[PDB]
Amino acid sequence: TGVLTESNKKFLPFQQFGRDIADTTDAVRDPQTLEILDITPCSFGGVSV
Amino acid sequence: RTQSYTNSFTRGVYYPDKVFRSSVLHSTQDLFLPFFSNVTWFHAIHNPALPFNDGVYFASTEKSNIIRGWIFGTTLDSKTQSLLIVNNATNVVIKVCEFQFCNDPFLDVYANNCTFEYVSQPFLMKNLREFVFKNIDGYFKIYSKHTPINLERDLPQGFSALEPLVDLPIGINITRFQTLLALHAAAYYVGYLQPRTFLLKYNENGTITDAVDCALDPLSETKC
Ligand SMILES: *[C@@H]1O[C@H](CO)[C@@H](O)[C@H](O)[C@H]1NC(C)=O
Ligand SMILES: *[C@@H]1O[C@H](CO)[C@@H](O)[C@H](O)[C@H]1NC(C)=O
Repeated sequence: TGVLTESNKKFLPFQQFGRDIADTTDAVRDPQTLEILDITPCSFGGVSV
Repeated sequence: RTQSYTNSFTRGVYYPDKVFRSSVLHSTQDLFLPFFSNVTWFHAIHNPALPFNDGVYFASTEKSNIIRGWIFGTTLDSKTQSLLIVNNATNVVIKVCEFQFCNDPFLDVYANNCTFEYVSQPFLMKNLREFVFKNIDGYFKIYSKHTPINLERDLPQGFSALEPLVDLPIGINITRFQTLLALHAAAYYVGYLQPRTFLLKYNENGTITDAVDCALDPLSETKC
């Protein structure tokens, strides 16, 4: 789950994903058309009363 | 052929995965070329074949369009397993040739089984130009991979990248290794890869800029 946006990262033509330190995907390439789109989970945080 | 000797000079670092990383000091464990290793400087004017011992790092500094392809195989004679790659400039075909086709192998210019007819694009691609190859067998799929370079010396000072090129999923028990010349003087380098742990340095681009061989000297072990 997450939001998607356009990417300024220049993927090499043989690359598909982009990985993070905790083995989660940072950016992915769309399989239909060749464009690079980012991966970022939706807004969350703690709630204090 | 003349068997000279040259050190590898921190050349042959390659991309181990199809994953974009940026500004991460990632440490991999793949079959790399060890730093400062005795590669060979075969001067081909004369001819038995070379071993394929867990991957062959191939380099050649020719510009006159001489180097063509290789005969990655096992026994290359007849009637045996004989699944030998007939790797060429553009026809990367896996024909069982039995005996040696194209007469004795020099690429003159001027039945059993009929399977695995793989055909692909032009495999390779103004004073000097050096071709760098890192053919590994690996797990079933043979990986063949090429990078360009600008300046040409006897494996000069510098770092390069890989840019993987093909991923042919065919080839069984390759132990012996050949090389095609162009005859109507080659001077190609051969290095042998070993399983070692590397520490690759990326940047803002997707580009391996530096690498550290984690078992060369104790300083590199401290760095890793
Ligand atoms: C590579 O092998 C040759 C074979 O004798 C040897 O002379 C040379 O010193 C070796 N290179 C090394 C150990 O770096
Ligand atoms: C990353 O690649 C772009 C595209 O050529 C280049 O302009 C930029 O300078 C590179 N970043 C470096 C070398 O730090």
